[PDB]
Amino acid sequence: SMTKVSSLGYPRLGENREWKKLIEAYWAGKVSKNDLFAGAKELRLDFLKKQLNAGLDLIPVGDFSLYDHILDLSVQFNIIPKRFAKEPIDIDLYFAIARGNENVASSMKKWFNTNYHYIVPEWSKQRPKLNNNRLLDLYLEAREVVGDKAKPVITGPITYVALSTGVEDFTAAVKSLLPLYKQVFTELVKAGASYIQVDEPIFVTDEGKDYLQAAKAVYAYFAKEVPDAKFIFQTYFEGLIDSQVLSQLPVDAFGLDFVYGLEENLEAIKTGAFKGKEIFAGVIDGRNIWSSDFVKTSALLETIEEQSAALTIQPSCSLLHVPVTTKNETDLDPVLRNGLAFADEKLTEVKRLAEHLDGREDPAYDLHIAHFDALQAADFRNVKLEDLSRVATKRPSDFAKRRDIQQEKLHLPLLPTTTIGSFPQSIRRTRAWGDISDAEYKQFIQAEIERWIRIQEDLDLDVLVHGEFERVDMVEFFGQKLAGFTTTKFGWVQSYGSRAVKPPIIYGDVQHLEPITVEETVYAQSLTDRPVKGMLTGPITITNWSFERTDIPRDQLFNQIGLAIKDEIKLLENAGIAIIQVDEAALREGLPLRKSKQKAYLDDAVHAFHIATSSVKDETQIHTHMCYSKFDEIIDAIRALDADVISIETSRSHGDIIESFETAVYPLGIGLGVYDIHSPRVPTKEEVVANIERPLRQLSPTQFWVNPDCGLKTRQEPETIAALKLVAATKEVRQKL
Ligand SMILES: [Zn+2]
Repeated sequence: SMTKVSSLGYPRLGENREWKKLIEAYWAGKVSKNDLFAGAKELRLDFLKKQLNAGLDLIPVGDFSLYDHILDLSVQFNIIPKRFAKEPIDIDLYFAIARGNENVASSMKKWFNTNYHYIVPEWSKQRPKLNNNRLLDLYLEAREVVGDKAKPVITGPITYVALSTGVEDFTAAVKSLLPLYKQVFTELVKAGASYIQVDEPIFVTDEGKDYLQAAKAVYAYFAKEVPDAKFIFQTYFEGLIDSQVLSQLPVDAFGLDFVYGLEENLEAIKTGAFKGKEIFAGVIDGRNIWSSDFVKTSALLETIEEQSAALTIQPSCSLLHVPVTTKNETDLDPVLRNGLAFADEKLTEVKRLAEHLDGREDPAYDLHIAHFDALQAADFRNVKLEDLSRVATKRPSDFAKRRDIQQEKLHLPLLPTTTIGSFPQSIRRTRAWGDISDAEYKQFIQAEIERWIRIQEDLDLDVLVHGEFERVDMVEFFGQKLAGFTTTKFGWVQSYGSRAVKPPIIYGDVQHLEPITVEETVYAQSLTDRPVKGMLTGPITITNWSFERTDIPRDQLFNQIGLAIKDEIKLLENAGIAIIQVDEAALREGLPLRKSKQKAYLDDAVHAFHIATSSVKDETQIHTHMCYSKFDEIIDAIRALDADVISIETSRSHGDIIESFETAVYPLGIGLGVYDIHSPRVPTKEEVVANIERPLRQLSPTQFWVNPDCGLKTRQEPETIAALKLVAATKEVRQKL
């Protein structure tokens, strides 16, 4: 009949990141409060109009923020860090919590498994109370533009509390918030609201299973206290846990993710559990950038419609997690661009899906399938790659046998010193080549490489790196020369505060075509007698940082990339580079939300790592760096990698992170990060030696390397040089044998 379409949220950035410019200009004291709010109002009415014109029946209002949607609630609900208690509650206090001012900023955490970061609330003695009418104002504003189509959105109490810190008693904290939400909801209804989106994504997670009863209590409360509201129990990022129980919640509608929770939610509904309820079906991928598979999606929608009292079509999650629009991506090949969909294009998609379901005829529907079909048939999605059956997935010799061979070639001292690869980048001004001969740019880079070689040689580091001055991003630097990769001109996505990323797109089969890092590495090696490490990026980081294809399985993509890394590695080795390092920084973000699904992921990663590194000679030393804190869960996978040396970050834990390696009696090489690289502070000589010796408690000294926690690209040069000089701390422990 008449199928509604909606959306959970929308980006704040604006087509050209004007949002970013506005607020960064405000912090710099370059924008008055008046222009700040007016600027933000312009953006909001703009976004509301786009969504209106797209045909949405329920338009999300409330998710727009000047920094973070969790921070919004903290300030609105009076959950203000103790240290900020005496400050007037206004926009300046708001940004002080987000950024610090006397007082440090609140901490941020990853928003579930996305690349977005929220601001962690800090609970204490102060009682919750409504400090403003943030959401009501936004609602009434929206009404003037879109009318009864305005749908207020907000993060629910249960998720909010679970995402917080300092909470002593979970249920008491939740309960204290109920009256606030009640008034908020009551006012909204009085102002004309009917449907209200209430985000409880905590109920797609393992931790969620602890809060099933709270959910029943909390939402029985709302149904009783605000009977006229049509609540949408909104979830996303995975399937609904304990669907059979949660489906009994006294709400008018459930928001289910059929993109990242397809199997679980599809079986949840096949049960007929939602037959008497309305389903908000998240059928459009809200955190990837591919035009929908219409045949697949529409078929799924029919199945959902038959198993519900009512259906509203929307994306799987807020459009916050994708770029704004493809309309100005003019560098793209038409067949690709026509098969791409960013936020704005998804609004159009959701509308067309609803009209097809209602039996309306639209030429755009089949045309969309035509463009989709053209993409799948593109030559770049049909590249003939290397036959994997002829690729080594294990090295000819075991760790033991390789260690001697490598030791006999390298003759490295006990507790060798080295760095993770990157040095401070002063030049970004030079990189303006704008226009400037490639020869000048290269001469410039090579000059800076030689300079840090001498530095390293004077610090007396045992294994040198070139500095990666030529690299602005550890992922895009590789995708630039790999087939199947592309970059966008304007595809920015907010990560935290005013910071945003422009992820590369993996649109076709990945294939190594030309040397990517060889020139710089070889040149560094030609300047010193000391071993120079090669630095590459692994499949985990590459796929996690990029927008990957969804038309092939994770493992297939991973293996493709592995082959590419193998090919690069072969070039490096042929050119005489004897120590090669594979960098992985996104394991924390790449690891699936559900524990039960994490092994298959790690398995895939381990295999792709073997594909990449098993074709080197036994004398070639393979290192891998992994940005990670907790190793207790994945130590099996790590041993499985069979890396000659894995460099880990221990400084923050004073080496206690070695624990998991101790219990597992890890036999392979380990690099000990003994200095926090994210702090401008220069560690003490005693602070470092103690950090090195802790891991020497049980495991043999012959297994360890000494190095900073991570790359030094973020740090300044002076503190870096001093911090590295450290080598003395290493030389000290070596002295006392
Ligand atoms: Zn790291």
